[PDB]
Amino acid sequence: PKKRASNGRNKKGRGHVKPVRCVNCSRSVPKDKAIKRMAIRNIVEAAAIRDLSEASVYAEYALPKTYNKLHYCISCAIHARIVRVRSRTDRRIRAPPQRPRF
Amino acid sequence: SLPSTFDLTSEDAQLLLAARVHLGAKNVQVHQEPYVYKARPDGVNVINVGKTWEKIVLAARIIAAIPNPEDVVAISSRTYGQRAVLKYAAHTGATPIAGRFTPGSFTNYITRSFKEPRLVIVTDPRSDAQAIKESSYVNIPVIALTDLDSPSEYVDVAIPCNNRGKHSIGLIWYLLAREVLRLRGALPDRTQPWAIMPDLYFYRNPEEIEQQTAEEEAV
Amino acid sequence: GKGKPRGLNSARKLRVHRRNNRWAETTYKKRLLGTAFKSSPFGGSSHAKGIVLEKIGIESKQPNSAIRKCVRVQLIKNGKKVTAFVPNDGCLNFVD
Amino acid sequence: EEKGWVPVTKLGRLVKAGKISSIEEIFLHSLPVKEFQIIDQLLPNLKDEVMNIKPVQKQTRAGQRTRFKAVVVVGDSNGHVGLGIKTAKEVAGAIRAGIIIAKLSVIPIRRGYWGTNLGQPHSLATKTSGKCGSVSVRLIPAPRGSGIVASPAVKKLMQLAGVEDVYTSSTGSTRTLENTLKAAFVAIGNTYGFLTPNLWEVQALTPSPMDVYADYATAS
Amino acid sequence: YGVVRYVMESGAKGCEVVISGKLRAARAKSMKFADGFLIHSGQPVNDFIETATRHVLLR
Amino acid sequence: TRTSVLADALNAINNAEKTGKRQVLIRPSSKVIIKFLQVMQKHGYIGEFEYIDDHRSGKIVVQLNGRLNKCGVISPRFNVKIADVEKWTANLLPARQFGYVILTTSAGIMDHEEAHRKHVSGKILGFVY
Amino acid sequence: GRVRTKTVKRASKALIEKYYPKLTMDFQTNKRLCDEIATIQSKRLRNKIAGYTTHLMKRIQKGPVRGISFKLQEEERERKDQYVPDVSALDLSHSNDVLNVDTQTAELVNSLGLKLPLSVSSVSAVRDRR
Amino acid sequence: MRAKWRKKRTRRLKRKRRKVRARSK
Amino acid sequence: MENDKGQLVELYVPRKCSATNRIIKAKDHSSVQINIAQVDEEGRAIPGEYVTYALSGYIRARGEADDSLNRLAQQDGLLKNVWSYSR
RNA sequence: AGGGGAUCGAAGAUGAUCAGAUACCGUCGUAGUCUUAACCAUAAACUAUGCCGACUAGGGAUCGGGUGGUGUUUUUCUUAUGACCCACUCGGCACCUUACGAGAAAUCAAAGUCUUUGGGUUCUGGGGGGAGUAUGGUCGCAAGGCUGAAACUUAAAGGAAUUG
RNA sequence: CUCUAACUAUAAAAAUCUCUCUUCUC
Ligand SMILES: [Mg+2]
Ligand SMILES: [Mg+2]
Ligand SMILES: [Mg+2]
Ligand SMILES: [Mg+2]
Ligand SMILES: [Mg+2]
Ligand SMILES: [Mg+2]
Ligand SMILES: [Mg+2]
Ligand SMILES: [Mg+2]
Ligand SMILES: [Mg+2]
Ligand SMILES: [Mg+2]
Ligand SMILES: [Mg+2]
Ligand SMILES: [Mg+2]
Ligand SMILES: [Mg+2]
Ligand SMILES: [Mg+2]
Ligand SMILES: [Mg+2]
Ligand SMILES: [Mg+2]
Ligand SMILES: [Zn+2]
Repeated sequence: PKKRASNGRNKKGRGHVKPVRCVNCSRSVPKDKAIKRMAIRNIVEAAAIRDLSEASVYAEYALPKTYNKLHYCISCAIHARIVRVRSRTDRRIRAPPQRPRF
Repeated sequence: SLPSTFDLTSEDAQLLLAARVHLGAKNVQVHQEPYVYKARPDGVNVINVGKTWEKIVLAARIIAAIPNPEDVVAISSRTYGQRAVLKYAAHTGATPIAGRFTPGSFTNYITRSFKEPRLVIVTDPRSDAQAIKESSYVNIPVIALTDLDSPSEYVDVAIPCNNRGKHSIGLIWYLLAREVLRLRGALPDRTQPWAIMPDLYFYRNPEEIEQQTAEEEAV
Repeated sequence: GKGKPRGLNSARKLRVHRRNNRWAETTYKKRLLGTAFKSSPFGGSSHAKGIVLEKIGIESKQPNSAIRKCVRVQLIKNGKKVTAFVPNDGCLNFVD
Repeated sequence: EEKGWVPVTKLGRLVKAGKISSIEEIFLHSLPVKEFQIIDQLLPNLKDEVMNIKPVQKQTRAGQRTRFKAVVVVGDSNGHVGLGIKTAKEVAGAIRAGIIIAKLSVIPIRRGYWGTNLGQPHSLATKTSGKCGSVSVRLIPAPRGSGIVASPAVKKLMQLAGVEDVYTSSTGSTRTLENTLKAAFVAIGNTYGFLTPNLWEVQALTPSPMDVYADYATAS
Repeated sequence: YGVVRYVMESGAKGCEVVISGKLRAARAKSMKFADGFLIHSGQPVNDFIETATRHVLLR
Repeated sequence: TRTSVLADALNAINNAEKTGKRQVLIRPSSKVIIKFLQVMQKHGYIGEFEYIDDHRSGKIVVQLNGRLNKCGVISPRFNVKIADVEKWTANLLPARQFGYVILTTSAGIMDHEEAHRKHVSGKILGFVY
Repeated sequence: GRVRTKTVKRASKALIEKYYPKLTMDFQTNKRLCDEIATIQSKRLRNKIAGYTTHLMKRIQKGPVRGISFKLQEEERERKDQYVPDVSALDLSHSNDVLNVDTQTAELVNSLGLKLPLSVSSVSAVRDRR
Repeated sequence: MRAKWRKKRTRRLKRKRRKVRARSK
Repeated sequence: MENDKGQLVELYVPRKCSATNRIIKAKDHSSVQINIAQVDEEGRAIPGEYVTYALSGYIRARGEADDSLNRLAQQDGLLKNVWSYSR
């Protein structure tokens, strides 16, 4: 039976979209079904912020960030903890998991 | 029909305006309510206060027709209109239900809180949906203080007013109790303002009750 | 409204649609193809005589463990050979 | 036998005081009945018949925990029926609670005439129908003395109703007795849900019995 | 059930009966009848609830 | 494409009755709809309707009073011999004591009882009860 | 793993709600009170009951807590509830006997056939971006 | 079995039968 | 409904919804019957004398119970211009 | 068939894992992938929901267009645009709530207006397997496509959901 | 009754299983 009225794809009116490859397993998966996670992080983590600050010319050098949109597979997404199985009445909710920190 | 003594007296309309009953309905609207009038450019629809007062007097007429006082049961789950309900049940011989309304309080006959009334008054349909469903299951009228955004399912005569301010709910309960008492005849004539005060039905935060006690115990 | 036409002048397609659908049944298909006369051991025949060729017993299925006493008979009307069942308890010896 | 029946409902209190005389007052104002003793008081001669006892099992880690579903039909053969369906551990308790529910769920029916009216109504008033699960039951009026043309369970339901002549037609998996009896119950209770030309004039809305006699309730 | 009814009629705060054996069937089975509440742990099991075991011979 | 306009009218009536309303707006408003609603008025299953001239096939506003429970067209207007009238009444109407198979005769659009009184029969239009 | 199951908690709650004036802060005095005013069968349960009663008494002394209630606390709540300010919070006692309304509710007052002291002010229909 | 592989085995049987017929056509 | 002698044989004539003219089922456990007290000259609710409106469960579930009661009370001279017949 | 020939990669070549591994992991790797002509006509070609038409219920948003605002920033002194804001409307992919309707239910705002059965119309199915097989046509260079049974066998196969 | 900030980062191997199923009626 229909486990998902949206069929998971989130297409509803296109017929075909261009597939994208998985970052981990390189699975040719449609760009809308594939789970996209925007990893924006610090090029140097808090483990070395003090060290870099002390040992860098250009006082108050604003260190750069690194941005990458990761196109996960879906088997990979289940396995790499990116996305989790949910209750059948909980699958309804599409809002992200409530702002991890404020 | 009703004698012209039951028209919107100037002081009562002044009180209704002061408590900001009209000022806020919603930035949205549901077509179950043609109680709206002149949607304000601030996107906050105005409520026709005359219609609200007509609804109030109609609800008072419905309540006064009940032969035995304590089959009028008044519900309030949300904080803003808790105290007022209690105060209402103090003056009119009604039965209050404040805070949590235990489910099965109308259908289940084995609960020690099982009340079988002939009328239910609800401070907000969206918050007291459980009371409304319970009234549905046992053929009970629901006089709900509906706003221009609250749902009107299983809701009989609906006083249109505000639900996002304590002033509006407190004064609405005041007017309802006052007109019920006038209809019954305990209050002799319906012109004197019934000296007790609208602020008696207003909400009281525990923080401000502590502050008031501290100001009272300073001397 | 429904799949079938409804107009007052649509008798033709209704009739031919029913006539094409009737082949979906098994009884109607057997009756019209007349497979009973051509293929079955008897052509529309309730009974038929035959000659006993040999005297066999056939094992039953899983849930039932026994050997039912049968008999191979060649039909005389056309020459086909079919196995048949000797019904009752001590009737196998009766038929030689 | 031993029966006190302290009334816990205002309707029960009024009935015990003897203030409601006929069950028509209960049915008219759509009053909610929660005490089976009210129905016992109003209809002294409610016969029954256990339509079916069905073993229903739940698969737990240890064995199969089995209960019994009783399908009881209660009525007086004079235009009053009720259909209780209960599940319980012991079969006798299942039947007791089933008749108990059936008495709680009594309902009135509108017997009519197939053709011209000569004596008391012998059949239903109009065609009616109900549907529970996939079972849809269609009750159709029949001429006088035509019997009850229905399956044995539905036939017993009509006999408990008082309908003497009626045609029936059932579609679906009418095998399942609870679904068939529930569909027939829906139809026969829908018989009073059909507006008919002889039922067009408006009435005066006589005040509710618990409004005029509210004082005798509310045990003080 | 008559025994349980009589016992609870006597003023007991709970009765229970286990009938185990070949109840109208070749396979063994145990029927449990109870009413009230029966405790099971602590000498309340000795102070209040009293038990009795018997064998009955049938054909 | 609107094929049977009377079907649309009666479907709108049924939808606006089941929801409990007291009015319907039927758009195309032919003769046959007018005669159908006039018969319903004569027998009371309808209230006080109204024709709104458009110069464009007109429209109709129908007032109800909840007395009706179902209209409905027999979309293929079957030729109904005077012998088959009882057959249609049995198959369509819920009881013999009431209900009316509205059918179109050479003497106009009439309820089945009136047609049987004139001893004339024609094609069948619909049914009301 | 000391959690003080149903019996001790309910018994201590009833003890407080029926005997608050007699209860004290001290464990031993409340233990003797538990002996005299309640028939606890054993003595370990008596000690647990007195201990939780003392804990609940200390919590009450710190302030008002949910669940339990008694005559003194309910009377104080009712007295605080009966508070009504002699000064008026309505009828334009503030803002120099002037209420601020926009045009629309002013037309409401006008069309109602009533003459109230108003003060028109546009509501600047431009909405905040939030 | 999957319908896919039953179909493929049928196709291979048709392969053998087609080459046999072609050799003897 | 009526026997040829003219004696009633119906068990009871059911009430009908005062807003939609639809009958009220015996087990329609959502329908309500509102009572509105008559008012004399000085605003004293005369006891035991009132006007009753039977609202069906259907309109209540739909969400039009209050609107129907508004119109019905306006028709019988209870509320002044609370309901406009033209939306 | 002609052109190209980077990547990735049916076959193949191996190196591993294993009891076996000519499978999954790895490294190379033809045909193919990319194209100009000519074929092929099949996909879980799926919304597993035929098309046209009417009506039925509340809530927001979104895309294209159009109306009005004594609206806001825009700047070219003012204005005209544009871009927003508010209200409305038409059309589209959609979505949330609910049953007062429908369903065996999962669920559907259509899968509603269906035993209270008829708006027009096309195609398809009649238990499972044999079987989308054989045969006979027909299309194709080939692959294969379209059409498409029976003999016989079987009491089930299957759908949704509940507890383990 | 006014509000968009923090974060990473695991995939070795594991094939198969001979019984037998039993009534709910006050
Ligand atoms: Mg699955
Ligand atoms: Mg997804
Ligand atoms: Mg499209
Ligand atoms: Mg214990
Ligand atoms: Mg222990
Ligand atoms: Mg090439
Ligand atoms: Mg290889
Ligand atoms: Mg190898
Ligand atoms: Mg590889
Ligand atoms: Mg490579
Ligand atoms: Mg295909
Ligand atoms: Mg398909
Ligand atoms: Mg088949
Ligand atoms: Mg197949
Ligand atoms: Mg061929
Ligand atoms: Mg399944
Ligand atoms: Zn992947």
